[PDB]
Amino acid sequence: MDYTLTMYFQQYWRDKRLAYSGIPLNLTLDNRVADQLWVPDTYFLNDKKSFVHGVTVKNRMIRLHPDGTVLYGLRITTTAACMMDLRRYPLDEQNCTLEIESYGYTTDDIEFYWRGGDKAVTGVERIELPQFSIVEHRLVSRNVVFATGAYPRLSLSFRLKRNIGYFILQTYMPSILITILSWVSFWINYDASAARVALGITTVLTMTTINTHLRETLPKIPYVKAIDMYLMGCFVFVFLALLEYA
Amino acid sequence: GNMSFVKETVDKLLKGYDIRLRPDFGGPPVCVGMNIDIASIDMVSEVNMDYTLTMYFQQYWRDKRLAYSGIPLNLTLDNRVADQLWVPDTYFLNDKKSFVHGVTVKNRMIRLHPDGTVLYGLRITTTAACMMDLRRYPLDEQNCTLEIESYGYTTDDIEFYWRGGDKAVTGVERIELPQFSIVEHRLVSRNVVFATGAYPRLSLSFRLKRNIGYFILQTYMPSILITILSWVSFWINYDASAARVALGITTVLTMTTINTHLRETLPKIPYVKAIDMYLMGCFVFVFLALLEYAFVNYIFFGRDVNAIDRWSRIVFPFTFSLFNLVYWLYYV
Amino acid sequence: TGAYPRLSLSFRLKRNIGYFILQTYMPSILITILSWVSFWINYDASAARV
Amino acid sequence: MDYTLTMYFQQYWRDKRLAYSGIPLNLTLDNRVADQLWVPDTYFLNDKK
Amino acid sequence: NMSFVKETVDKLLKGYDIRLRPDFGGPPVCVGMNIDIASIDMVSEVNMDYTLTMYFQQYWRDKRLAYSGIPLNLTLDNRVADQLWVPDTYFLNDKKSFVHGVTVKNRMIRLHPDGTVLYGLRITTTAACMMDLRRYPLDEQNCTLEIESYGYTTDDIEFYWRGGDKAVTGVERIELPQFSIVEHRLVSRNVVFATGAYPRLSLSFRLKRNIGYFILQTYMPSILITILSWVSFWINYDASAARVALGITTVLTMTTINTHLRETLPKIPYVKAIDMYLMGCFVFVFLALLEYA
Amino acid sequence: QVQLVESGGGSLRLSCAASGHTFNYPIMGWFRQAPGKEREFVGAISWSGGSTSYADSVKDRFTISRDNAKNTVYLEMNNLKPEDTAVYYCAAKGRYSGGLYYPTNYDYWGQGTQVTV
Amino acid sequence: QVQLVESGGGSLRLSCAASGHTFNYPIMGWFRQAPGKEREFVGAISWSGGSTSYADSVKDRFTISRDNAKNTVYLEMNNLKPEDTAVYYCAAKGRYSGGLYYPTNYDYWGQGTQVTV
Amino acid sequence: QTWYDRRLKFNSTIKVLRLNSNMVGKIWIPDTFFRNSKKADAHWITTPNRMLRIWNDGRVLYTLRLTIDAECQLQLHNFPMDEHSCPLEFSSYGYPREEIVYQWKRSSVEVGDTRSWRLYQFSFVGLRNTTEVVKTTSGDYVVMSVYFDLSRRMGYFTIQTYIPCTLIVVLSWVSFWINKDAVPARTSLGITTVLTMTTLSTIARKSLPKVSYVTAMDLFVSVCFIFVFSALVE
Ligand SMILES: *[C@@H]1O[C@H](CO)[C@@H](O[C@@H]2O[C@H](CO)[C@@H](O[C@@H]3O[C@H](CO[C@H]4O[C@H](CO[C@H]5O[C@H](CO)[C@@H](O)[C@H](O)[C@@H]5O)[C@@H](O)[C@H](O[C@H]5O[C@H](CO)[C@@H](O)[C@H](O)[C@@H]5O)[C@@H]4O)[C@@H](O)[C@H](O[C@H]4O[C@H](CO)[C@@H](O)[C@H](O)[C@@H]4O)[C@@H]3O)[C@H](O)[C@H]2NC(C)=O)[C@H](O)[C@H]1NC(C)=O
Ligand SMILES: *[C@@H]1O[C@H](CO)[C@@H](O[C@@H]2O[C@H](CO)[C@@H](O[C@@H]3O[C@H](CO[C@H]4O[C@H](CO)[C@@H](O)[C@H](O[C@H]5O[C@H](CO)[C@@H](O)[C@H](O)[C@@H]5O)[C@@H]4O)[C@@H](O)[C@H](O[C@H]4O[C@H](CO)[C@@H](O)[C@H](O)[C@@H]4O)[C@@H]3O)[C@H](O)[C@H]2NC(C)=O)[C@H](O)[C@H]1NC(C)=O
Ligand SMILES: *[C@@H]1O[C@H](CO)[C@@H](O[C@@H]2O[C@H](CO)[C@@H](O[C@@H]3O[C@H](CO[C@H]4O[C@H](CO)[C@@H](O)[C@H](O)[C@@H]4O)[C@@H](O)[C@H](O[C@H]4O[C@H](CO)[C@@H](O)[C@H](O)[C@@H]4O)[C@@H]3O)[C@H](O)[C@H]2NC(C)=O)[C@H](O)[C@H]1NC(C)=O
Ligand SMILES: CCCCCCCC/C=C/CCCCCCCC(=O)O[C@H](COC(=O)CCCCCCCCCCCCCCC)COP(=O)(O)OC[C@@H](O)CO
Ligand SMILES: *[C@@H]1O[C@H](CO)[C@@H](O[C@@H]2O[C@H](CO)[C@@H](O[C@@H]3O[C@H](CO)[C@@H](O)[C@H](O)[C@@H]3O)[C@H](O)[C@H]2NC(C)=O)[C@H](O)[C@H]1NC(C)=O
Ligand SMILES: *[C@@H]1O[C@H](CO)[C@@H](O[C@@H]2O[C@H](CO)[C@@H](O[C@@H]3O[C@H](CO)[C@@H](O)[C@H](O)[C@@H]3O)[C@H](O)[C@H]2NC(C)=O)[C@H](O)[C@H]1NC(C)=O
Ligand SMILES: *[C@@H]1O[C@H](CO)[C@@H](O[C@@H]2O[C@H](CO)[C@@H](O[C@@H]3O[C@H](CO)[C@@H](O)[C@H](O)[C@@H]3O)[C@H](O)[C@H]2NC(C)=O)[C@H](O)[C@H]1NC(C)=O
Ligand SMILES: *[C@@H]1O[C@H](CO)[C@@H](O[C@@H]2O[C@H](CO)[C@@H](O[C@@H]3O[C@H](CO)[C@@H](O)[C@H](O)[C@@H]3O)[C@H](O)[C@H]2NC(C)=O)[C@H](O)[C@H]1NC(C)=O
Ligand SMILES: *[C@@H]1O[C@H](CO)[C@@H](O)[C@H](O)[C@H]1NC(C)=O
Ligand SMILES: CCCCCC
Repeated sequence: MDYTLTMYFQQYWRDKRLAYSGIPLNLTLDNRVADQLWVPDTYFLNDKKSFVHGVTVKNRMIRLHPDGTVLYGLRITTTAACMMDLRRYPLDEQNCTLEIESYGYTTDDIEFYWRGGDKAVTGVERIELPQFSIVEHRLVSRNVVFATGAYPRLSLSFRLKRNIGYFILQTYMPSILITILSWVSFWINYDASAARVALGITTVLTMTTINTHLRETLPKIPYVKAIDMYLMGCFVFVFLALLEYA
Repeated sequence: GNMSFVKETVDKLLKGYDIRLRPDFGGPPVCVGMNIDIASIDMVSEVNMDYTLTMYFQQYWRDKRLAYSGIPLNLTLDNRVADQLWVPDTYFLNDKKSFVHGVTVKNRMIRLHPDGTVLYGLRITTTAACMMDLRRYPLDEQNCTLEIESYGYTTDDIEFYWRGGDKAVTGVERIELPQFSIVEHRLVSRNVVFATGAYPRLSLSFRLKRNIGYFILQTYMPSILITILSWVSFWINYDASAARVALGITTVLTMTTINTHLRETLPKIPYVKAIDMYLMGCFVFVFLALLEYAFVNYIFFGRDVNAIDRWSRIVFPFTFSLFNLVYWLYYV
Repeated sequence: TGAYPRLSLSFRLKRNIGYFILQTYMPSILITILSWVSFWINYDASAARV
Repeated sequence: MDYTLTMYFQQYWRDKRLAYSGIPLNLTLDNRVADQLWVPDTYFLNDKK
Repeated sequence: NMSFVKETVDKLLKGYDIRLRPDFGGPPVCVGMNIDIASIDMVSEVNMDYTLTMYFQQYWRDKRLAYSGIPLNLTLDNRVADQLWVPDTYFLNDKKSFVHGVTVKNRMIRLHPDGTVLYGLRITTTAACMMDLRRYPLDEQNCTLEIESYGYTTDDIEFYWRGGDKAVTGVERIELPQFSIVEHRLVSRNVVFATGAYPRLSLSFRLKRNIGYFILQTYMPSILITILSWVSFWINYDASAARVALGITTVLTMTTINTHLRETLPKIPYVKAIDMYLMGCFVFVFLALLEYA
Repeated sequence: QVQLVESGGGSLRLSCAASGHTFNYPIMGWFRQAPGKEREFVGAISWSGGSTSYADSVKDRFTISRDNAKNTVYLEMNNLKPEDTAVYYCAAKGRYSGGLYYPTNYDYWGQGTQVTV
Repeated sequence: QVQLVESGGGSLRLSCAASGHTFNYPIMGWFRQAPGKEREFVGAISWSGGSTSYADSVKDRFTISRDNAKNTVYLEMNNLKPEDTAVYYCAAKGRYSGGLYYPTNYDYWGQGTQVTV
Repeated sequence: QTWYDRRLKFNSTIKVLRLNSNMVGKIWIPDTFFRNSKKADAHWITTPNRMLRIWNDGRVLYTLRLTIDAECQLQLHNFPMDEHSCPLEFSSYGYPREEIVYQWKRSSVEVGDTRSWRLYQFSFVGLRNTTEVVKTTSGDYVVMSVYFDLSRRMGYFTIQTYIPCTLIVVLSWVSFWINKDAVPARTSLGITTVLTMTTLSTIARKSLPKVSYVTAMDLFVSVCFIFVFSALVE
């Protein structure tokens, strides 16, 4: 129930203490200077495990500007939880979000916004992954509330539509062709009990094995799903085919 | 808020601060209140017999050394200040591997108050051991626990309590376990006696009830279907030797395959489960079907077939229904 | 390099047998019953007993 | 061919350099003080991790 | 006297430049090396590498750490290694490696009156081994560990095996389930480039694979399925169902145990001895079924 | 996007039925509001329904249950009191909102069925 | 919760029968209280394997065994002495309690069987 | 990486100085990082596997040993007869093109004995280096790329999928020489062959990611399944 994601995460904030004059160019300092500066305590709420890359050095950016603006950049690979509604699986459409929040500071101290408006997040259109397609992405800004106080939040959400091409050529079509082959028992003569019963039991065993190969990569969920219903229907069809000769 | 007076105040809070000494060293014990905000329970593994838990862990105590006058508002300092302060040596007794999240920074909160009060928050993911009783599996109900304790200090030096009592732990409704549902949760506080002394302890307990729908869809239904497929052999005429033995051999092979697939995904416990009892019942039922055909074949040619066949047909569904009814009433 | 001090803590572990009784022995015995039930089946049933 | 073991490992020794008068009770110091003290180089011979 | 030693150690460590090797302008420093093999606890053909735990000892001589009068060798806390110069030895063919760190960093520094420094580490390293699985499971692999200097030429450092052939010990301690150490060898070379000549040491093992497990795993069931194919001939020509079912069941079984084979092996590009045997027995059962047909 | 419709309004049993993307809003919650004062938390129920939370002043008097499939939440109210007269709302909350007791964390609201006793 | 009843009070064989949630309280222990003297630890038995621990006084004279079928613990007494005249209790301990010799770590207690021989 | 730093000029008869790892953290070094690296590591035993040399003119050479897991998107349409050109990109993280520029030294990418490499499923054909400028939010950066050409080897899939498919298809053809009256035998042959084709299809396709298009092996297995099904319906 998780998605891994690599990203360049950039934050901009004005700081009067770091304002300089007389130098007409923006200063790109060594990344370790971030240890000597205040940086926001941003974190990802739905994170399960993440890190900042560290080869050849810590993939970190610090850039000052004459007015006082500080640009702080990181390269982060993060695994984020994404609860999935596998009821219409594999014809399902999932909504996976990344929630960004300040750990320590309330809205009285810190405020978040998407720089660049709706074009804040880039590179989504260039993403390609086999099992899914990114239909849409959205950016939201909120102020959540806890007992301690009110905190800013940003949310980057994606909608993923599963590509139904793998299951057509692994699950649906083998089960279908097994069903038509099970129908062959009707055309065979009635007195050939061995052949007809053999065909029936083999088709039923085939359906059970194809059911068993499924649901291993899937979670341990209680409710039934579309592919389960299809396989149960095909199983009922072959079972009735055997009961017909019985 | 000229921002230099704040720096002076925070500086003279430090500069005479010994992190090696607890508040009121030699005095009465420090009372540390604790509260938890559960974010999620990601996993509950029967093979590893543990569960993964993510939480916000807030400790709350008083240090007179960190008392300041003047500034009438609470100081929300940077998390790095936690390196220059004494914090309780709290730890989770039954944890197997745990860490504090560290992106973009160390997810830590330090909040000072003018009367020396300190609020210290962490974001912790921890795997915790939870011994499970699988005797009534999958109709089982497990008790898992998180045990918080002071590693170094005894009750003479530190004391733990829940802030807000039963309201200390929140976020229990946030848990979304597909296989389980949290029936109840409890908070306990006690003192545990060791050779070195008596130590404080807090315990957060959960009761998890397992959902049966997946095992109905996975285990029971194929077993019942294969048993019915075994019953189908009785309607076939006695002379069809190949047809009637084929059903028996495939039924028993499928039942054994189900047994292996079912038992190769759980710990190697030495006792029998409920699922094992049901599975062996179904196995002996298909076994009796095959032996019924064999006995008929022995009786007729090679030694009434119609009478015994009809008796088997009327009695096998009845006996299996009675067995299922007895089993399900026993385990529910 | 020299002589060094050592401590040793040893445990003797005895394995439980119920799981292997339910996993290996009983399936083998039952399939052996499947093997012997061929005898009560009669001759000319080549497709069956084979 | 291994087993995982969790334990509390306690070591007792004497260092005359760490003898103090005055304070007539045990000093339960913070865990970070150990970096400023000599400790035995104890290790587990047959450990893999 | 005790205090004599106490300020003698501080006298030694004082004025010591960690940044410069012994005999900076002089001849190259000679570094002898010993390895005490604790165990080889894994040899994976899938990843094609083996994990090795060892005590790696390096002996050299530094004039700056010379003391006189004190008649015994001083064993110091391992943290002193942070202040002393040490060679930049590394393993060329390692993939992942670490120094064990419980209860403390398993490291040893020992000084001698003349100035000899003994430096010991406890290292677990996953070294890559190229395995020729052409005669598998009757193969015999040669797995090596290469020891190099990162940034010193032969004009600045020299490697040798301290004690010659007896430099490496503990080979008898190796106990692999499916392997047997037949022989080990030590080699010393100087890899020559236009930039310069660099030292090299190599510790090689020949590992012979045990055959009984594979005799009980693949060959025995294959012969048994072949006999199942054979017994078809005693069955009647009239019994079409029995003969055809027996033959095709043997064929399916041979394919299935073929599938179970290579389950935990790399997807190699060439045929093996086991593959030759399995295809041969498949051919035998196939001609049995075709003969009945 | 979920639309919530309430009903109801001895013992009184209110019911709130949702329609839409209910999976993205696992938490459902009953709130109460009387004239002259802001809406206040009454109770909350999760997606599975096994975990429930109640306000301090409604312990053991009101009870919440969740009927899935039907996609409804029921609030049964025993031993009513004069202060219980108010408009009752049902609202849905997202997976990552935080804080059951604060109405600002709830995105979608009900109609506000009146109750008078 | 667990209910303990001990009976069968020089070859005494005391027997403590346990009922209830025995899984949550694996370790079982026998304690002794002499007339007008502090409770003292006699012995302790583990869960599912009967790993046993003893006091120094009663080593190689008293033995403890576990049944795990009737859910009973048997304390067999040999080489009796006049000082072994006391009330004997059986008590259960949680998984994470720490220490075998301390009565306060034990949650549930038996009534106590008197022994005068 | 080699670069000139006039601040490190030193005048002496010594023409080069080797600095320990302590001063690697005391001077300026580039912040070079690998753009397409999912996970990269530096080696640490016995000492940190790195080197830093400084010349009297001011030149600085900084060498590092790295293990990098670089992503390579694969167009697996002609699988198992597919060639790929997998990249390895790197650039400065912080400094734009106006501040740092990378150049390929003459004879930059050395490759040792290719026989010692850990590849066993693919074969290394060649490599090619390129340089370019990439525009991002923070500025324009010089990106340096090394492409490695790889070609998959056919032995495993030829042994394990193609030959079994052909032999089971021949098993299917064996049914035609059986008598017409042997109904159970021929029915068993056909049904068993289609089960074998399904099993072969599954175990052939489980050696790939879950891509949503057909491959050469899938096509071959489909045609074999069509042949055996045609025999059965015949
Ligand atoms: C994938 O799943 C996720 C999760 O389910 C799903 O996320 C939801 O997406 C919708 C958008 O499609 C989000 O809803 C939007 O929220 C906007 C923010 O509203 C809140 O904040 C308002 C404060 O205004 C300021 O907000 C920020 C700073 O904090 C900044 O933009 C500005 O400074 C701004 O001034 C606040 O007013 C608002 O108030 C709520 O409560 C009041 C009553 O108290 C009520 O009157 C409001 O209507 C509202 O309910 C709220 O707290 C919001 O602006 C936006 O508004 C839409 O509608 C208005 C008209 O009503 C339009 O003018 C506007 O353009 C928007 O269309 C909208 O409500 C929702 O929050 C997400 N879910 C969660 C849990 O966060 C994704 O969409 C899913 N799909 C994909 C593929 O992404
Ligand atoms: C999950 O599974 C775990 C496994 O055990 C369950 O754990 C147990 O939960 C129960 C709660 O139902 C815990 O019992 C509570 O324990 C506290 C501890 O208080 C202690 O401190 C007191 C001083 O403050 C001290 O006096 C106590 O000692 C008295 O009692 C003992 C035993 O009777 C006696 O020997 C002493 O001499 C003292 O007389 C003790 O050291 C206790 O205070 C609680 O008391 C409440 O309940 C009692 C009985 O109704 C009542 O009389 C009290 O007034 C009070 O209302 C209560 O007993 C138990 O400790 C937990 N087990 C462990 C090992 O910690 C957990 O409940 C399960 N959870 C779920 C959700 O399923
Ligand atoms: C596992 O696989 C590896 C790789 O094949 C084997 O490694 C080779 O092992 C042999 C020894 O068995 C090595 O050969 C020996 O190298 C010595 C070093 O030579 C130095 O001097 C020569 C001459 O100037 C230089 O070319 C060389 O670079 C070195 O500087 C030689 O001294 C040995 O000489 C042999 O012949 C003379 C007489 O001519 C004899 O006196 C010697 O005793 C000896 O027999 C010899 O040539 C070879 O270098 C290794 N190759 C590599 C790549 O390291 C492992 O042996 C093998 N392991 C096992 C256990 O099988
Ligand atoms: C002599 C006989 C000659 C016969 C030769 C037959 C020739 C066989 C080729 C057919 C067409 C191939 C090209 C077109 C189909 C394949 C390409 C494809 O992607 O099709 C998908 C669905 O259909 C598909 O998966 C595949 C559809 C075509 C399947 C045709 C089956 C062939 C016979 C099967 C045998 C049964 C046994 C096989 C199983 C063991 C589309 O969905 P989707 O939006 O997610 O993608 C969007 C994107 O972003 C991700 O792919
Ligand atoms: C130092 O850094 C700052 C911040 O990036 C640089 O300022 C930015 O420069 C760009 C390019 O000149 C500006 O973009 C252009 O602005 C106009 C007017 O708004 C707009 O119409 C164009 O489409 C384009 O966006 C950008 O506005 C400007 N930033 C701000 C806040 O004004 C600056 O050039 C850098 N200076 C040096 C010497 O490196
Ligand atoms: C600084 O931190 C302190 C400590 O958290 C804050 O005081 C806490 O503030 C809240 C809000 O005013 C107090 O709650 C109030 O309690 C009364 C009585 O129960 C209740 O009627 C109110 O509705 C409200 O909930 C809380 O008691 C107080 N904590 C104490 C006194 O220990 C303080 O507000 C923060 N800010 C400043 C500027 O000090
Ligand atoms: C500071 O720590 C030391 C180390 O634990 C404490 O010392 C030890 O004190 C206890 C009790 O005073 C001694 O217990 C003894 O019990 C046995 C068995 O009943 C009895 O036979 C002895 O006669 C004695 O009473 C223990 O032997 C002793 N061990 C030492 C000193 O090595 C000390 O009490 C602590 N200081 C304070 C102020 O608490
Ligand atoms: C301090 O360090 C020195 C140097 O390692 C230790 O002495 C070395 O000690 C060994 C063992 O006594 C000596 O070995 C013997 O070698 C002779 C000559 O080969 C041989 O005939 C004997 O049978 C025995 O094997 C070795 O010569 C000696 N020197 C060197 C350079 O290794 C010494 O034991 C350590 N401790 C003290 C207190 O000095
Ligand atoms: C703020 O306080 C500092 C304390 O040192 C003082 O030096 C400074 O003048 C003050 N400035 C203002 C504006 O109050
Ligand atoms: C699950 C129901 C299947 C019905 C097929 C006719």
